[PDB]
Order: sequence, then structure tokens, then C-alpha cells
Amino acid sequence: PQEVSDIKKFIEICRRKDASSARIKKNPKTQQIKFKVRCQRFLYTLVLKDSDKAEKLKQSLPPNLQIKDVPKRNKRKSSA
Amino acid sequence: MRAKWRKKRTRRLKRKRRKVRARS
Amino acid sequence: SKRTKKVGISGKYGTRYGASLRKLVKKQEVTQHARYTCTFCGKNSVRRTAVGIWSCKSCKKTMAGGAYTVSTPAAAAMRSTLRRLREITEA
Amino acid sequence: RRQRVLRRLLVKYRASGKIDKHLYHELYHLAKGNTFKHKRALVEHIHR
Amino acid sequence: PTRVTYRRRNPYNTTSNRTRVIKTPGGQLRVLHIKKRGTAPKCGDCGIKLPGIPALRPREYATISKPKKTVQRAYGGSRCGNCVRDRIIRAFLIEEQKIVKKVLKEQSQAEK
Amino acid sequence: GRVIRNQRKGRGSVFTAHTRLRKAPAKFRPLDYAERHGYIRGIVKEIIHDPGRGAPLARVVFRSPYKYKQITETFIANEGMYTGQFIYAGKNAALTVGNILPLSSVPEGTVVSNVEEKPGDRGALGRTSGNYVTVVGHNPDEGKTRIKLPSGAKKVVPSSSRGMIGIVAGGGRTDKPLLKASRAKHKFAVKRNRWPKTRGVAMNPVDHPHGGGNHQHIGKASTISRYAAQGQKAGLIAARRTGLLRGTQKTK
RNA sequence: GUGAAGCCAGAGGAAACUCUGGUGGAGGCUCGCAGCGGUUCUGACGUGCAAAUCGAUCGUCAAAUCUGAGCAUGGGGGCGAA
RNA sequence: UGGGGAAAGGUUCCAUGUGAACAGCGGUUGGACAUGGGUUAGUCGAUCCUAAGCCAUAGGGAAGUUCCGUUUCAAAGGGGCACUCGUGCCCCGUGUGGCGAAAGGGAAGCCGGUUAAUAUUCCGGCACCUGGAUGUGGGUUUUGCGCGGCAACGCAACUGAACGCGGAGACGACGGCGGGGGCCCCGGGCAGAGUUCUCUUUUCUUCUUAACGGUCUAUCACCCUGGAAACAGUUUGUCUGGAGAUAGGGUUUAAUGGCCGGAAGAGCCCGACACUUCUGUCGGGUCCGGUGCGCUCUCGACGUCCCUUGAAAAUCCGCGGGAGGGAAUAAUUCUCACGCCAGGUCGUACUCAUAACCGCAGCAGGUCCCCAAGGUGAACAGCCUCUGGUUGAUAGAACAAUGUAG
Ligand SMILES: [Mg+2]
Ligand SMILES: [Mg+2]
Ligand SMILES: [Mg+2]
Ligand SMILES: [Mg+2]
Ligand SMILES: [Mg+2]
Ligand SMILES: [Mg+2]
Ligand SMILES: [Mg+2]
Ligand SMILES: [Mg+2]
Ligand SMILES: [Mg+2]
Ligand SMILES: [Mg+2]
Ligand SMILES: [Mg+2]
Ligand SMILES: [Mg+2]
Ligand SMILES: [Mg+2]
Ligand SMILES: [Mg+2]
Ligand SMILES: [Mg+2]
Ligand SMILES: [Mg+2]
Ligand SMILES: [Mg+2]
Ligand SMILES: [Mg+2]
Ligand SMILES: [Mg+2]
Ligand SMILES: [Mg+2]
Ligand SMILES: [Mg+2]
Ligand SMILES: [Mg+2]
Ligand SMILES: [Mg+2]
Ligand SMILES: [Mg+2]
Ligand SMILES: [Mg+2]
Ligand SMILES: [Mg+2]
Ligand SMILES: [Mg+2]
Ligand SMILES: [Mg+2]
Ligand SMILES: [Mg+2]
Ligand SMILES: [Mg+2]
Ligand SMILES: [Mg+2]
Ligand SMILES: [Mg+2]
Ligand SMILES: [Mg+2]
Ligand SMILES: [Mg+2]
Ligand SMILES: [Mg+2]
Ligand SMILES: [Mg+2]
Ligand SMILES: [Mg+2]
Ligand SMILES: [Mg+2]
Ligand SMILES: [Mg+2]
Ligand SMILES: [Mg+2]
Ligand SMILES: [Mg+2]
Ligand SMILES: [Mg+2]
Ligand SMILES: [Mg+2]
Ligand SMILES: [Mg+2]
Ligand SMILES: [Mg+2]
Ligand SMILES: [Mg+2]
Ligand SMILES: [Mg+2]
Ligand SMILES: [Mg+2]
Ligand SMILES: [Zn+2]
Ligand SMILES: [Zn+2]
Repeated sequence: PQEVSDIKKFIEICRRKDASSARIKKNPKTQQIKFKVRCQRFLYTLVLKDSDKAEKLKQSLPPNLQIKDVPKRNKRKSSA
Repeated sequence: MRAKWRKKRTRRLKRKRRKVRARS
Repeated sequence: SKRTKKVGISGKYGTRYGASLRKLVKKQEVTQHARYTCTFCGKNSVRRTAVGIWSCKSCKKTMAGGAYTVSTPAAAAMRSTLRRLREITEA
Repeated sequence: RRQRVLRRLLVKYRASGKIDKHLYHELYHLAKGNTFKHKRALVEHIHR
Repeated sequence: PTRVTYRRRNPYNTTSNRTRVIKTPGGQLRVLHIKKRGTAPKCGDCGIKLPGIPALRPREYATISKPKKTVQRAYGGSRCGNCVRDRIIRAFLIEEQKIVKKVLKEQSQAEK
Repeated sequence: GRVIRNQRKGRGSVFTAHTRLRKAPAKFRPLDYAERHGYIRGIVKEIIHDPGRGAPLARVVFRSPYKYKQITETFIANEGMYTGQFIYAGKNAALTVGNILPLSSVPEGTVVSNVEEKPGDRGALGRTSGNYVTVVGHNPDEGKTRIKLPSGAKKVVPSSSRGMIGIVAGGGRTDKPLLKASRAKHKFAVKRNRWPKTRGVAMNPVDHPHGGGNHQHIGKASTISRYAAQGQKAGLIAARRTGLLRGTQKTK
């Protein structure tokens, strides 16, 4: 995993053939937003301190790849 | 530039030229 | 603050091996641990590595000499006589 | 311990400017010799 | 104060079983095995370690890019540069003395 | 009885020589046209010490007269040699310490070392720390040279033999006593096992000719004949005389 | 625990040299644990735990110290600080 | 008397059941008896290379089973191209076998969970090495094969045939000193637990961050200006300096250092609520400093000792040299970024010992290693305690002689 410094290169990363999926994680305590995209080799992560650009990016990115919201207390397939 | 990598590089070019020969 | 009367460096042997043998070993040991001036660079840093090898710590040159001294009187007299003989004979 | 404390005092004085290098070198060799027992005895020697 | 154990079949401390103690996010103290430490290459003539070149095991040098393994000048590797300056000076002056030595002979010894 | 101790050393099972730490033997270059008619030069790279021997060795690098390559050899270093020296080999080489030139081209009174008994055997005579041989006279017709060996003997050698100027380094190594059991034990250990020494009088009759008895004594003359059966030569062998050397030695 | 060379400072003397306080950390040196060995009680047991063990007391302990695996020497032969 | 290994043992490992025999007494219990089950690997080893050493080949002995011989009195080999097609050519030549290490050299995987019995292998997440195939982005070029800095050198790339030189692999014992990780110790804060006749802002436990990457730094050393005696700098330990010190400014080998991803979504500790089971659910916390001749491992600069100087090979890299090949409308033999496919064979259960090895046996004997808490104390001395592990060696009553030990 490797940081992406700015906003600009995230959309080219997300518009690739091997972008399997993506997810959104929110940290209320630290007021932080994490954007993750999964390629074959790496897991790109983008960190945002503000909240306004998050929705605009969410709708700007292509609709083809799926996006999840990482529910709390992630559990295995077998019942808790 | 060791011989194993040079050997692969020239064989790769050899096939690129055979493909060009069959393309023409 | 001399710590010794006459025994000197060979005091590490305690009271063993006899006075004469300690004197003979001390006389030859004293000249082996000292430092000698280099003949090439001139600095005073040349020390013994092997049984017949001496090397300078500054110019890193290494020279083959005697067992416990850089040069021997026999070898010095032979080099001098050979130089004299050659120069008189051929010049 | 004593050697570092004495040397640290000497370097502090040299850097500040209370003493010069000619006195510094002599005091360094007197500190190397068993001359000064402690910090107060040394500072008294500089004052005198 | 928990004690640790090896994780491989070799039970002896034989300069190839290199270990470190780590604490895991599971709150346990285990052992992690490490390889040996690389050595920096030395100079061909004087014998000192070259600056600007990393120290790795001999196999890892095949995965590193070329500019990271050399320095952009003549005798980039294996020579420090002081030896290169000595080589340049020695070569020029020696050839100059060879020219003057060879030129002297035809006039001073073949004038007859 | 059984086989005595000095007969077992010939089987070469335990009494061999330790040779793991020795890199190469010390020899001259092969005799060639360049060294027979002119001279060649080489650089002295290193002065090294090899185990089991005095007389530190020297590493020399020469060129190749026939091919684009270099050949490494190993000589014995004379006292005064230093790293970076140019050394010369051939018929017309200069007469300085360390040079190698045929034994004919030398005026009387010079000392050499590592002299070949015959031209091309790469050194046979005088190659130990602090020893040398001296030339006595030449015979220009029917070429031959008289030499004097370290032991005092006199010899006649062919005039085409080679020798390298100077005196073997190492000086007076054997002057200070070993003074300690360890230092001697190491010295013999690094070469061949012989450090335990067993007196024949303390032996048993089955083991040694000196045998046992109610007192420690030999029982017979200790001088053994020149022609004796194997297993009997244990003692003073072919002694010409016996006792303390008072006068001068007639043999020369 | 003892404290060999080398080094620093002070004192004496015309000189050659001589004294004092530190620093330094050498020795097949020394007391003493683990390991290795096996002096005395001529102790215990002596159809024993054991076809050589057990307890107290002992020798050495940074060097001729202790030790694992792989290889070599085979019976009038090997190996042996005997 | 804990938690795991090498050699050796070979199912002794787990579950269910049990008449006789064994466990020198008993037995519902067992390492015993009977019936079933259990050992998953491109990354951990073997597989590769050589050491001491062993055995073929050329040759010589011996009536012979066979002995010597390992580069030796030998005609001993391998690299490229084009042809529909192998069958035709062109170069180099001093040399030319195999076996031998689960402790020597060596390409690559970490965390959490899961089973009655296996896991660095199984599941989930995040990576790496080798081999083999191909396309985009960017770079270079009409001056044909890159720019910057005086310099040590720097960057995402940035031609190199035959031959040759060099480095890494690659190495002794001991002594003190400095940096880092882990352990131990002290203070504050948030939770839970123990004691309370009296005292104690009291005593105890949890407070964690892996492989793999990005970014800023850390001894030695090196470069530039300038030219030193009233000599200077300096280590615990006197070495360094016109062969260029002090001073000022820079480059670089070396993270088990700081921050960010991985990563809180994990793990752990409390509380509160349902409630047959199948099932759960919802709230919070998971911090801030100090100290040292402390213990252990690791790194660096010094010093001492030798008539003792402390292995080899496979494999990998740079350079000197200049063979060949290649664009102006595209071509490209770019060690840069991304992208495609594959990685065979065998071992993996358990003990390693006052019961799983060897001693005729469930024998006070023997048998090679790793981890190492608190107090007293100079201390791995002796004595008490915490984690963890046992309570297993035929028993009951009485206290004469003679004994063994104190
Ligand atoms: Mg090559
Ligand atoms: Mg004598
Ligand atoms: Mg004897
Ligand atoms: Mg006897
Ligand atoms: Mg007899
Ligand atoms: Mg007789
Ligand atoms: Mg006698
Ligand atoms: Mg002793
Ligand atoms: Mg014993
Ligand atoms: Mg006993
Ligand atoms: Mg008895
Ligand atoms: Mg009895
Ligand atoms: Mg266990
Ligand atoms: Mg079964
Ligand atoms: Mg019974
Ligand atoms: Mg019964
Ligand atoms: Mg039963
Ligand atoms: Mg029943
Ligand atoms: Mg049962
Ligand atoms: Mg069981
Ligand atoms: Mg059974
Ligand atoms: Mg492996
Ligand atoms: Mg092979
Ligand atoms: Mg054979
Ligand atoms: Mg034959
Ligand atoms: Mg093999
Ligand atoms: Mg290994
Ligand atoms: Mg297992
Ligand atoms: Mg896997
Ligand atoms: Mg090149
Ligand atoms: Mg090794
Ligand atoms: Mg430390
Ligand atoms: Mg982190
Ligand atoms: Mg400076
Ligand atoms: Mg983080
Ligand atoms: Mg949590
Ligand atoms: Mg240790
Ligand atoms: Mg795969
Ligand atoms: Mg065990
Ligand atoms: Mg037992
Ligand atoms: Mg048994
Ligand atoms: Mg204390
Ligand atoms: Mg204790
Ligand atoms: Mg147990
Ligand atoms: Mg019993
Ligand atoms: Mg009873
Ligand atoms: Mg009684
Ligand atoms: Mg009694
Ligand atoms: Zn010098
Ligand atoms: Zn150099």
C-alpha cells in the first residue's frame, strides 16, 4: 500500500481495467475520511480531512466499480 | 548485463523480426 | 612510580622460567614492540605484523625485514658492499 | 565521570569566551593529570 | 515476561540463524528470522569503501537499476576516484617522458 | 615384539602434512626465450605470511609475452623488498637486490638465494630464513661454477643456473627460546604431529629396542651400523666419532 | 583479588639521571559458581538403584579447557604425554 | 519437575468401549486391550555448490579374487547462423568426470482466526522471488545512443560483441567504550478486583501495532575556501596535523530512530439488554512522562597476543575495450511505471526422558541445543515468592535391642 499525494491521480487509478472494488471508511473521532481502491497488486488509499469533497468525489468517480462502506465489527461468513 | 538476460533479449527480438517477416 | 627495579617488560612471567631466560627473552622482546620511523613517508608509524613483515600505518607500505628488527647488520653490510662493488666495477 | 564533567566545563568556557586556547590547552593537560579534585576547585583555579 | 522459542527446525546458533524479538498486534512476544548483513564494495587499488553505493547481498544486485549501482564517471565502480586522478596524471607524464626519451636518440646517437 | 614407532611414519595415515592454509608453492618462472636473451619486469603486489614456515612470501605480477593475459607466481622475499617494487628477470638484468639473473653473470663475492641445482627446477638451494650461498669461482670454458653452501660444503653447478640476489628474510628467528610448551606445540602442530616425544629407555621391551629393565639404561652400544635391518636403526646412526666437540672440525 | 609494558602531571640535580600521585589492563597468575575429573572417609549398598551407583569432603576453571556431526588408520596389524 | 528442537523411537497422537493379562499393593484409571479417525507448502527443509575424503576413465602390476593411478608418457571439448526440411557452413580451444554437510555457502510470507487430533501449509486480508510470454504510458533521436553540480556526487529511464581487470560470497581469540530493540524499575490518569478493629489519595491486572513501502535523520570517511610555534585539536584508554591541522560550508555507507499507509475494520478490558436453542444485540476505553557501571541480543570506532596470522566452490555485479545494429515522420536491444501465465517431487502426528532413546525392564545410570521474572546479596552463590507444572513412587498402628543419616 502507498499513499497518493493529491486528488488528481485517484481518478486515473480508479479508471483502470483491474480496479476490482473500492470502499469508504470514516473516522468520527479524528474527523477523517479514507478512500480505498483495490487493484491486483496494491491497495491505494486517499486521506481527506474535510467532508465536502468526499461526496463530490464519490459521484465523480465512474459507476462501474463497486463501492462499499465497511460496516462496523466486520465478521466472517459463519454466523457471529 | 549478464548473458541470460542478453540471451532472452535477443531471442525476443528474433521473434519480433519473424513476426514482421510474416506480417509483410 | 617505577613499579619495577630491574625486571622491566618481562614481569608478566611472574616467578617462572628462571632469571637468565627471562633476561634473554626481555632483551629481544623490547625491540619488537617499539615503533620505528618509515623510510618512505618519514612518519613514525611502522609496526610488526608477521614474523618478518613490517608495515607503515600512514603510507600503507609493507616491507620484509628481519624477525624482530626492520634490518639486520649482515644484510646492511651486504647491500652496502654490493653497491660499492657494482659501482667500482661498472664505473 | 570526572573526566567528562571537567572536559565539558572546559569546552563550555572556551566556546563562551571566558578563556582562550593557550590557557585551554594547559588546563586540559592539568585536568588529565590528577590535579583538580572537583568542579569548585577547577573554577577557583581559573579565577585565580 | 514471556519467553520465546524458535520457529524453524535448526536448533543451533550457527551464524546463519539470525533472530529478533518482536511484539505482535495480538499482544504476544515472538521471534522473527532475519538474513545476514550486506558488505559495501571496496576500491580496486587503495581498498576503501566506495561512497554512494549501497551494501547488499550478492544476489540482490540483479534487481536494482543501473544508475543506483554506479557513479557517472570513468571507472565508476571499483575505483574511488583518487586512484583515477593518479592514473590520469601518471599516464600523461609517462607518455611525455617516453616522447622526450625517444626523440633524444636519433640526433644525439645517430648523427653519424 | 611389535613394529617400532619410527617405522609407522612411512605409511602416511596419521603422520601426513597439514596443507589446508597454504595457497601455492614457491617457484621461479619457467625458463623461456625472453629471460634467456633479454629481460622482463614485474610488480610486487603483496608481502604475505604463510603458516608452517618462516621467510615471508611475496606476490609478484608479470605480463604475458605471447597472449593477452597475466600470470601470477610466488617467490621468496629477500630482506629489504617492499611493495610496489619493479623486479627484473633475464640475462641482461641489472645487479640489484631482488633481481633474477643467471648465475654466470655475477662477479665474485655476491650472495644469492633459491639457486637451482640444474637450470629449470625452480629453486633448490638456500631458501630458508637467514641463509644464502656464495660463489667462489667460474670456469669460462667447460662452463661450471664453484659455490659454497650454508652447511659449509662446496659444490660445482652448471653455469646456466639461476639465482636471486640478496639474503632470505626472517633474520635470527631461532635466537629467543620458545620458553613455553604452547608455542612449540603450535609450531609442530601446524606442520605435522610430532610434538609428543617418548624416550626409548622408558619404553617396553616389546615396543623399542632400548626396552625395559629394573633400571633405566640402554644395555648396549648406541652406535648402529650403516647397513642394519629395518627396525634396528634406533639410536646413533653411522657415527664417525662421539662426545663433546672440543677442537676444530677437520671436515670442510 | 593481585596489577606487566605504554601515557599524564608534579618535585630534586650542573649533568648523567633520580623520586611522588594517577592513568592503563598483560599473565599457560589467583579465590570461587555451571561444566570436566575422581584424593580421603579405606562411609552407604555389596543375591544392590546400578555386572562400578549414592552422600559429604576434594583437583582444575579463559587455557596443553569441554564438546557435536562428517572422514582416515584393521589383528603379529592400528593407536599410545608410555 | 516450564515452553520447543537434533540424533533415536514408529502410531506411542485423538475419540468411544472393555471379560482375562501387565502397571512387583488395589484400580471404575493407563504410554495396556478392542473399534474408528488424524500429518495439506513456488516462500520452512531436502533438491544446488564445494571441504577432509571416496570411486569410474588413460595407463602400469598380479596365476587370480583384484592393487596402484584422479591429469598423469591420452587424438579426451562447445558456440553461432541459414536453409520448406535435420542432413550445409563459420568461429574458439592450456584441461578434461561423479559422490560427499537436515550445525558450512544459499533467490522469495507476515498478521488474525479456525479442529477432539495438523498448520509461517487451512480460511480472510495484505506482500515477495524465479521462470516464461506481450501491450500501453513516459524517456531518447533530424548534432544518431540523457541532463545538473568546481568537486565528493545526484535522477524514474538513459546502446555495448570477443577478451581482460576488480569487488561481494570470504572468516582468530580477548579487553573496555558508545548507539539501537526487548526485559526490569518509578510518577500521573481511565476501568475492574482484594483488604478495612485501626491505618493506608492504598495493593494487583489490561492500556498492544507484524511482514512490506514512502518521507526526514543517525559514527567512519570524502570534497571546497584558507595556511598553523606563545604549536593546536582530542579519547575512559596519546593519537592526529605543510603528504595541509583548527574553523566555515557540503556529499555519502549504515534504521531494530520519528511520522504516514498496512491499521483498527484487528486483538484486549468493562458495562447493559433480550433469551430454550438456531441465536445474539447495543454502548464506551484501549493514554502521558522519567531513570541506569541494571539483564540479554545486535551494530560501530579503538586496543592487545602469535617462531600459532586464523577454508574452498556455486552464484551475482561494476569497469577497460569498441563488434554489430538503428530515426524524421516516425523508430526503439529504454536495467522506468503498469499489465499476462506458471512454479514439479519427498518429510510435516507425538516423546526427546526419575515411563515414548541405550543399558535383558515403566532401571536413583548415560545422552547434543534455544528462551530466562521479583526480593536479600558483589553475583547464573545460598534461601523465599510470581507465570507455568506437579501433589507420582505399596499402606495402617506402636516407638525394644543393633543399625543408616542429623
Ligand atoms: Mg563476461
Ligand atoms: Mg643456546
Ligand atoms: Mg619425554
Ligand atoms: Mg613402565
Ligand atoms: Mg627387541
Ligand atoms: Mg640390540
Ligand atoms: Mg637415568
Ligand atoms: Mg591457572
Ligand atoms: Mg561426575
Ligand atoms: Mg564419588
Ligand atoms: Mg568402602
Ligand atoms: Mg547387607
Ligand atoms: Mg510440551
Ligand atoms: Mg489403529
Ligand atoms: Mg499389581
Ligand atoms: Mg488385580
Ligand atoms: Mg481395569
Ligand atoms: Mg463396571
Ligand atoms: Mg477411558
Ligand atoms: Mg493418550
Ligand atoms: Mg495397542
Ligand atoms: Mg529456504
Ligand atoms: Mg554439478
Ligand atoms: Mg580405484
Ligand atoms: Mg592395465
Ligand atoms: Mg552433491
Ligand atoms: Mg545451512
Ligand atoms: Mg506439530
Ligand atoms: Mg499462501
Ligand atoms: Mg562497458
Ligand atoms: Mg565459514
Ligand atoms: Mg550497551
Ligand atoms: Mg506503523
Ligand atoms: Mg571539519
Ligand atoms: Mg496509522
Ligand atoms: Mg476496538
Ligand atoms: Mg548468549
Ligand atoms: Mg499461483
Ligand atoms: Mg527436553
Ligand atoms: Mg531413567
Ligand atoms: Mg528401553
Ligand atoms: Mg542490590
Ligand atoms: Mg539466584
Ligand atoms: Mg512435564
Ligand atoms: Mg519403592
Ligand atoms: Mg510406614
Ligand atoms: Mg532404637
Ligand atoms: Mg551416630
Ligand atoms: Zn610510511
Ligand atoms: Zn582507490
